[PDB]
Amino acid sequence: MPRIKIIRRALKLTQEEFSARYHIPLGTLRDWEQGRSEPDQPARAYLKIIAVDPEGTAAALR
Amino acid sequence: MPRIKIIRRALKLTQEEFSARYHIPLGTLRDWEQGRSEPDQPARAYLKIIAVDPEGTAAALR
Amino acid sequence: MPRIKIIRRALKLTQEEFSARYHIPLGTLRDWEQGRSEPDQPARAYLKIIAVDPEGTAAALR
Amino acid sequence: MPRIKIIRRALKLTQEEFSARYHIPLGTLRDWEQGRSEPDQPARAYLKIIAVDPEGTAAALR
Repeated sequence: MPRIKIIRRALKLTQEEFSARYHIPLGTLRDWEQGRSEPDQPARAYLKIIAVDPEGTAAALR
Repeated sequence: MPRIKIIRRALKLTQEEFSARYHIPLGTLRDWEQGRSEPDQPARAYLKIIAVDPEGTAAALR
Repeated sequence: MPRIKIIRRALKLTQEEFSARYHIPLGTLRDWEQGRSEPDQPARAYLKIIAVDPEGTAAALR
Repeated sequence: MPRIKIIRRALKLTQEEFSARYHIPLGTLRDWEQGRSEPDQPARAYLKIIAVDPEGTAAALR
């Protein structure tokens, strides 16, 4: 399974919640989770930061 | 000036250095800095995290 | 309304059909149609070609 | 070599010319040609249309 889907489920967030908390448009989140497309390089780097620090990342965006 | 260019200069990094440290392909970094295109939503969110924590972000990617 | 939604409805295609015919991942099509994100420069150019020649474009991709 | 670089050289266009004619930001064109990143799905579809009809495509954008 795609890394974003692993990370989101491990944080116990719905797609809607993860989309709003981390500023990833919901359709593209769904594309990534379904294998319809893949995150580009800055997005992969961003997903790694979310994984390392989900709370710090979420707080920085608020 | 574009936010990425502000952030990079404030960190005293060349385009090459910033590109490698933060996993943003060099041509697209240059496009953003020159106003030839603009970062999408996940990229803007990512740039905000870099700005809030440049060292933590860089370390997480290593 | 977003240009892609105009074009798709004018061609009488569902989101699924338009996505498969024109190789635009379905989630991002939905993001564009709902105003959750906007097509980047190559995508806007591509949408203009689809609009000018929907059949020629579709045939070229097959 | 990347498809975009093949297509551009076969059309005898410089990077600048190809960028302006086909509305692909110059830095990202350079990233694609150098293997620093790869075109997403709508961009690949678009490049195929350019390849099939370079003149029709260019004219449609004017």
